[PDB]
Amino acid sequence: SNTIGARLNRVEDKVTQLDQRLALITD
Amino acid sequence: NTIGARLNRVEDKVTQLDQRLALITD
Amino acid sequence: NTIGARLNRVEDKVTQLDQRLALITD
Repeated sequence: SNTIGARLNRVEDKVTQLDQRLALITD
Repeated sequence: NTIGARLNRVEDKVTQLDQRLALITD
Repeated sequence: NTIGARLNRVEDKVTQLDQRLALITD
């Protein structure tokens, strides 16, 4: 669960979530 | 996609997010 | 830099964006 690839999965999901929050803030 | 491709992808997306937030605040 | 360093950096940038955005919206 701590390889580059595993940690990449988690950061990808968080980025997706942040992109959605930012959509509520601006274009 | 491959780990290499996905790492480039996220790095550039994070930059994009930062640029979009910056246009509004900071 | 190395793949590990790049991932550490992107994680770092994401934490920072997360905290800023969390002040603005849930």
